[PDB]
Amino acid sequence: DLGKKLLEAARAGQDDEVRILMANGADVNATDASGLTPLHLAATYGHLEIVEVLLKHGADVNAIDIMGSTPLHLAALIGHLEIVEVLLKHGADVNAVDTWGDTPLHLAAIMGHLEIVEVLLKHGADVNAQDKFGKTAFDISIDNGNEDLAEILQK
Amino acid sequence: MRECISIHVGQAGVQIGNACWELYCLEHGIQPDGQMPSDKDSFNTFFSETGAGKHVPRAVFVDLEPTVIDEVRTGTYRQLFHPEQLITGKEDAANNYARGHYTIGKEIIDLVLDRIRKLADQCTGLQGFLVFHSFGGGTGSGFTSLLMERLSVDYGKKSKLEFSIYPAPQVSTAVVEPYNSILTTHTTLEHSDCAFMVDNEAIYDICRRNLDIERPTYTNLNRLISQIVSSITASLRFDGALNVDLTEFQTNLVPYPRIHFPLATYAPVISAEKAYHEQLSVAEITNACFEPANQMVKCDPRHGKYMACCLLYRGDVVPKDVNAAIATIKTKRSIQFVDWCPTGFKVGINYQPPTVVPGGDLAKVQRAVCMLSNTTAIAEAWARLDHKFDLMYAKRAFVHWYVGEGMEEGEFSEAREDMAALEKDYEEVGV
Amino acid sequence: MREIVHIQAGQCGNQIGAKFWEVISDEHGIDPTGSYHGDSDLQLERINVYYNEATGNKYVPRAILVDLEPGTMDSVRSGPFGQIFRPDNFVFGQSGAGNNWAKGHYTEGAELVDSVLDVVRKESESCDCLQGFQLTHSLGGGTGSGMGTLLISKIREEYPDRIMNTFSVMPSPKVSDTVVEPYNATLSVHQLVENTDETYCIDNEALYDICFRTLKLTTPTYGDLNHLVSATMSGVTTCLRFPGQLNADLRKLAVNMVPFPRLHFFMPGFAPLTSRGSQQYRALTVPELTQQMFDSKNMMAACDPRHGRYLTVAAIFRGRMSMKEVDEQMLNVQNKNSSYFVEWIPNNVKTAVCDIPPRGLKMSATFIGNSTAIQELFKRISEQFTAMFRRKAFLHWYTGEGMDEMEFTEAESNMNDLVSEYQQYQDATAD
Ligand SMILES: Nc1nc2c(ncn2[C@@H]2O[C@H](COP(=O)(O)OP(=O)(O)OP(=O)(O)O)[C@@H](O)[C@H]2O)c(=O)[nH]1
Ligand SMILES: Nc1nc2c(ncn2[C@@H]2O[C@H](COP(=O)(O)OP(=O)(O)O)[C@@H](O)[C@H]2O)c(=O)[nH]1
Ligand SMILES: [Mg+2]
Repeated sequence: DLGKKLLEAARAGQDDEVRILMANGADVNATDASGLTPLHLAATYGHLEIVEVLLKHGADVNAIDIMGSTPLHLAALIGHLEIVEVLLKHGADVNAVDTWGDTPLHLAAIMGHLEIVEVLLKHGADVNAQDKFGKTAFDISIDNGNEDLAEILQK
Repeated sequence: MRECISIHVGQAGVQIGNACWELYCLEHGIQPDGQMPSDKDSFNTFFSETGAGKHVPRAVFVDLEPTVIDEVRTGTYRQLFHPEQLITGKEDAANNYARGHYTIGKEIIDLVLDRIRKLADQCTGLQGFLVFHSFGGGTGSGFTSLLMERLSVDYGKKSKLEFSIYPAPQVSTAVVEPYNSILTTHTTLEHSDCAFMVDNEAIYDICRRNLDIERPTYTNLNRLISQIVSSITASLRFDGALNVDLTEFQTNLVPYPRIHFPLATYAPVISAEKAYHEQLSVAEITNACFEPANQMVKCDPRHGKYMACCLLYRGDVVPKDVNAAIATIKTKRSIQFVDWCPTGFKVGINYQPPTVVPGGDLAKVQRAVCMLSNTTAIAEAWARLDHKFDLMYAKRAFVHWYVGEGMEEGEFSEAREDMAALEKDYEEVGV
Repeated sequence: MREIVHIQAGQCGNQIGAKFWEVISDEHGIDPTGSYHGDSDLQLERINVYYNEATGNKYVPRAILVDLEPGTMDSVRSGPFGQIFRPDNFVFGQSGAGNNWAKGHYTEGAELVDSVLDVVRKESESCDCLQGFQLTHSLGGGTGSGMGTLLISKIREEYPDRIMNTFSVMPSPKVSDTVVEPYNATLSVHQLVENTDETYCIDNEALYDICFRTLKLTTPTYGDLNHLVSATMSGVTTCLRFPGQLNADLRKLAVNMVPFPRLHFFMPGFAPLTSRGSQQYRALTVPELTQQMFDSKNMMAACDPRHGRYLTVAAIFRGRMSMKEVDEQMLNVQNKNSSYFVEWIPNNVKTAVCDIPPRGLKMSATFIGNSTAIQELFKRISEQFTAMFRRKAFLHWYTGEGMDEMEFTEAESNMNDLVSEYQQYQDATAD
């Protein structure tokens, strides 16, 4: 089964194995037990070159795992600015909501990724999107006392 | 003789002890090396005599850390005290009653008692003990209540008198002082025959108002206290007719064992900068004893009823002038005695004026008076403490420090209920 | 109690720990070769608390330097005071912790921990009366957090009757955007609530915001952040290092500061705020110092005190100033801001004055507060921990070191329980 091998090369950042596996029929949109695809895992571990390759060979930029996490949610959470941009350029849904009601904007705001926050706003991120507890990225800013984030959100 | 042994526990007890013994020496004409030039004695109640002509205080100083006692060991009175009667541990009770009573205190209690026994064994007719301590500190509160328990077993028939420092926020060192104050009062109540509380707030105010000291320090407070304590013990150290032994203090001032907290009032307290003050008559200083501002404890005797009242004069006081002054007090003032006590005043006159320590804040005066009275107004002092206890104890604030040091939480409630019964004891007398 | 054993673990721990020694050594008059060069008797009176006295008249820090990364050994030896530390007291590993708390707590750090206890044991057995331990470390890395919490736990089992105190620096994405830090901090806080008596929360969020918004430093460095830390650490330890009677030792500080066992995370503050070699703060008075002390901008934890209530406060004034004026202003701030102090802990603010100010200042004020507003710090970390933990990101880095996933839910649950306790006491009334 080349799917499991493609998931591990994608997580491990092995560019060479990724290309070889795809050349032998490996399912680019394979999933692990939680529903994470090679793209979800390359986006999580910061493997930009693998993210780009998967996107040129059929990867679903908006795939969701069992928890509604998209690759953009994970790139936004972990803080990979470059991957966030590549995903937005390939049609990633900036306003995708996961099982906790979080959008990527929420996750970038909580983790303090201010540059990613600016990027997501510039691409249409909904500032009124509320999580499961009714909080927007702006409320997170007020509640945490993050003046830097508040200022960025006020534009 | 009829000897008295003074025990000084903790920083407060020790520092006040140092100030008293300094005064006693000046009053009896004893030098800091213990020698006394050829004079004749009643001072023997408080000082032993060595074969070399040295007069040694019948005193023990105990603390769980050595800092304060080391000052005593190196100070002006370094040769006065028996060196084996200055006892110290290495580590203190951290403002925690439980530590002074249960854990740290138990490491030195047998040593302290064997040292008290060495003093006791040099006495012909030991009357009892004078114990000086703070309510608020860990040693002052916890070790003293351990010591008083042990003394009751070893010296059952002997009298025990206390001089206790009641907390004031202006000079308090701990938030838990209300707790320590209540835990020591509960455990020492049955072991103490008579207790003179000194309210640091009262003394602080007398220093500010009467002595013009902007920010009084312990040095100031202690010199004023030592002057009041000397007036209370003078009867034991000199010939006289009122309060001539420890038993007489209970007879005269404690009608019922539990309500054994006399209020002391002292006048005149004049600043050393007013050397040429016009001397105050007997009438004026006797009147001054009924003014709340001159009391050692903050409370209002006009809101209470008197059970006993002693007036201890020192100086140029003609007995007829005292009688005339008391006469005016009975007629003019609204001083209410309980119905079951003879509505009278016991009077003692010692005809030497008070002594003032060089370095002190007080002026020399020709006559002074210390009034000791057992009034129900003193229950205001307990109520103030009980209220602070109740605020912290309702949320169990700081209790873990105590239970973690060998104490059962249940002991907070037993002590507090004993304090509720004490407040009622005063209510039932004075209504 | 006299001696404190100081431990510094990890990069942050050593960096801030090295600065601590450089700053207090200047205040105590110790040159970088350990010789005394001071012109005041107060500088040596309590020197034994942090320095061991060596062969010559040479003082040596009672410090243990620890890290799994050897590179930090070199950084510390290169400093001015790098040669003052005992060489036998540098305990270092081969491979670092990789910012993984599990490597510090369970694998690499557990191999080295025994080696460290041998140096602690040597230092502790040389002490006349060991007071306790002091640790400096970060909660966001691996060595300081994972190994430091391991060390704390192994020290508490050997020396259970001693005080364990930490200077724990909290992570912030503003200073280090390594996203596993909330995991490391949360796992550390769980250890800290159970095994320390006193922890000073030094929040990098607040250190960054002070440098950036107040000191107008466009690009704060760790040197700028550490300048604030060293000034705070000098302030909070003043009472332990100079003669005094309030909070003079770790245990008395703890009984006054900690009303409930788990609520022992203090929010320190300092005034005036200053940058490295600016000397801007000059015209600063007692009322200004007193108001600045209680301002949010002066707090070393990113918490607004006006969003909670103070359970206890210890304030330390340093310099030549009127004790009367300090009494007055401190009372004024409590009356003016009555709503920010819990009513059920009477006289919960304690004030100390030390005559010696810090280096480069004539007047200074340090604030040590136990405020329910500290829950804003924990809620911030909790939220970041939950964001990450929900998606299970990088959990394999921890479970791969034999760490059970339920140790994460237990830490999270404990931290959430801690936040709920602060709110319980913030809403509690006297009634
Ligand atoms: N009047 C007066 N009060 C004092 C003196 N020293 C301390 N106090 C008060 O006593 C209380 C503290 O008790 P301390 O005697 O200092 O403590 P301790 O008995 O040595 O007990 P630990 O230090 O806890 O072991 C506070 O209310 C202080 O204000 C003193 O010299 N005179
Ligand atoms: N204030 C301050 N924070 C530091 C310093 N060095 C590292 N940190 C913080 O410590 C955390 C990383 O911990 P670190 O000590 O480097 O890892 P360790 O060496 O494994 O304990 C991050 O939150 C850093 O921002 C320093 O000198 N000062
Ligand atoms: Mg003491």
